[PDB]
Amino acid sequence: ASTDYWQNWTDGGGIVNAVNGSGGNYSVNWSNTGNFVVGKGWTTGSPFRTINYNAGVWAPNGNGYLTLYGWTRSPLIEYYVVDSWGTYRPTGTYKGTVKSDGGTYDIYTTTRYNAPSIDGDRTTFTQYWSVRQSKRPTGSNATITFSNHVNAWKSHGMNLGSNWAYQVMATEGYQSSGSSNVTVW
Repeated sequence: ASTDYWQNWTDGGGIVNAVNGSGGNYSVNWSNTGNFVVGKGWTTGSPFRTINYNAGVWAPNGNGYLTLYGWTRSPLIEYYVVDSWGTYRPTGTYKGTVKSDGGTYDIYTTTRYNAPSIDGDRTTFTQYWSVRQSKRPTGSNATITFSNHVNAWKSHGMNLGSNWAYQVMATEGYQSSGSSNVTVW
């Protein structure tokens, strides 16, 4: 599928050189950062979307995530399907596991409180996570069948909102440097 959304946000720390390339492709080179999130995808997310990607380069030096990323409202939820990472594998309140797309993922929730979100500088919300149990191979075509995550989350009582914001295949980092190159469809 064609992508129609470009995500490029930083808290102002370090230097993030995020380039919105042709088609579904983008690249990121970053250094000495705070927190930042970059990615390509869709303006309106869906719990039925299959996200395809090929990360030709996935070279975090320190803490970075290669992850599906998006939000809902009603209620406000930030969510992740983390396929790979750098030195830090994200975890939180442990819920259970789900199998999808040849991997096994642990399911977590975490709470942000007086934190920045799509709703403002100081807001409260839950984050929903699927985090692969081992770093996914990169450089070949990969699929995230998002519905399998949505359904597993629902079984553990984690309900997404009915108002869908953007939905992207993202590079996130925190206090790190690195590079990535990812094509999304």
